[PDB]
Amino acid sequence: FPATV
Amino acid sequence: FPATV
Amino acid sequence: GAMGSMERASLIQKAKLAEQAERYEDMAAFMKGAVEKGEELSCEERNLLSVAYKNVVGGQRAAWRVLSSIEQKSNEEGSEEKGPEVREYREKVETELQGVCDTVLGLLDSHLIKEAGDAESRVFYLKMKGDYYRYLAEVATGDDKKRIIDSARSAYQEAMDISKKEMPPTNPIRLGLALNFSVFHYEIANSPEEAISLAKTTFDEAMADLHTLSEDSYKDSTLIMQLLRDNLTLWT
Amino acid sequence: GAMGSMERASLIQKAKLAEQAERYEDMAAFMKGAVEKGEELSCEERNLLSVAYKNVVGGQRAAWRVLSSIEQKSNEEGSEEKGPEVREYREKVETELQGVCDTVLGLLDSHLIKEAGDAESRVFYLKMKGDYYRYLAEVATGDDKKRIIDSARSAYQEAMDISKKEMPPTNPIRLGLALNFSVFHYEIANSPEEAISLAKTTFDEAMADLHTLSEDSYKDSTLIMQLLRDNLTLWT
Ligand SMILES: COc1ccc(C[C@H](C)CN)c2cc(C(=N)N)sc12
Ligand SMILES: COc1ccc(C[C@H](C)CN)c2cc(C(=N)N)sc12
Ligand SMILES: [Mg+2]
Ligand SMILES: [Mg+2]
Ligand SMILES: [Mg+2]
Ligand SMILES: [Mg+2]
Repeated sequence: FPATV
Repeated sequence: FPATV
Repeated sequence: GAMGSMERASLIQKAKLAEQAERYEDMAAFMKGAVEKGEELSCEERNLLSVAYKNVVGGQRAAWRVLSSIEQKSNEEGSEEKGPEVREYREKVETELQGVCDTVLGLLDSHLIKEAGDAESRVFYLKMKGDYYRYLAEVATGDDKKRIIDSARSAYQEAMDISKKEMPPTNPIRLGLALNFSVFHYEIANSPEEAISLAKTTFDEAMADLHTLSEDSYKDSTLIMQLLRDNLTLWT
Repeated sequence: GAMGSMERASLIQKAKLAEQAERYEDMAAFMKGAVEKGEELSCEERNLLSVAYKNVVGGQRAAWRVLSSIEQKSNEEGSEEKGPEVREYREKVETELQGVCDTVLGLLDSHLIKEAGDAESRVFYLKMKGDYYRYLAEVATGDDKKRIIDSARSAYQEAMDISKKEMPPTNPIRLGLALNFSVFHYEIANSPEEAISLAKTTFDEAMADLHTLSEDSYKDSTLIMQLLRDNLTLWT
């Protein structure tokens, strides 16, 4: 999965 | 801590 | 509210203890109690709220993805029928996830967003609104799916519009918003080109503003810039 | 019982799904429901029960130790008074941990142990009884502390007596029992010499019986033997 914050 | 199972 | 009898300061203190103990459900319950005291949240308090719920919903999302994968395989051609149980349990986790998202969105609507006037609070809360509508969108399938997606987009867009007018391009809230809105474009809105364009423009505009920062602010901003780069590498 | 309307087989299936999703609280609730159907548990089912509750209580114990450490530091000389909150929250986690232990012990007493006649089931359940009394002992401070410790010892001892008469020295249940009873001696009963003696004798008697085993049984037994050795290295 792509990075989120 | 020591190992337990 | 089960936290209605506890002092605000004690709820905040216990949220910090729960974090140290990796008790994120407790942390979230304490911070919900603190929000429900009705006072605005300081910067640290806002981040305690978001950390708590992000960890809770993150575990739910990870579990939902495991179960959804198993369910997809249980319905492929040639697979042995195993009954309703996989769907039922995936639905149970999904309903709990939706309940957490509805709780967070409820706190934002009653009444965190309407009292948030400074950019650092208002952008933070609108990013959260977009994030939790995005989590709802990840599991949505009914008549309201497009409206859920558009609610995420609308919140992210308002946050973006404020952030571009009121915050420097290296502001970590602005960077994290852009990171997450870019992921929304890629994974929810079927807009990979928009996702890549947003991540690249955000990265490049932040790079050009790093020279204005102290050492500690530089570390904060470059951490998120690396996540933008990580996503661009994954997508190109 | 909230699981009373679900089929036994469906509870077992959902426990396995919960494990894959790392949803151990759900796993434990499903397995409690399965036990409460009143039928004896197969070997795999017994291990699903133990895995679920071990993961739940393990998280509670880790959190309790973090909070207890913070509480100890809050009461040292020169420390700033921070109010009742650390103690209250440690007590909250402790009460939840005790509730999980009481639930497990309740399942064992109603009615898993009394129906367990084969060594592999009866030793397993008595080991569990000792383990969950040991977790109660880790947090116990009142008039009943010595009785809690003795309840752990008594259960472990009955399990040991059966295991030595009915199981080979390499049996993984027997090995894990001895590992855990050794830890009870070291960390609960203030008996480090007994802990070391038990771990060493168990290891050496298992070593001498490995020649009788298949490849797969050898792997099962040597895994636990390595834990005995790990503890002996820590203690000597
Ligand atoms: C932007 O996020 C934060 C900024 C500052 C703090 C620290 C506070 C001001 C005193 N040190 C803080 C603490 C967090 C946590 N407990 N996870 S997030 C966070
Ligand atoms: C001694 O522990 C086990 C023995 C055998 C199995 C497998 C079963 C027989 C079919 N493969 C089993 C599964 C476990 C789990 N889900 N954690 S524990 C465990
Ligand atoms: Mg007050
Ligand atoms: Mg634009
Ligand atoms: Mg039936
Ligand atoms: Mg002896």
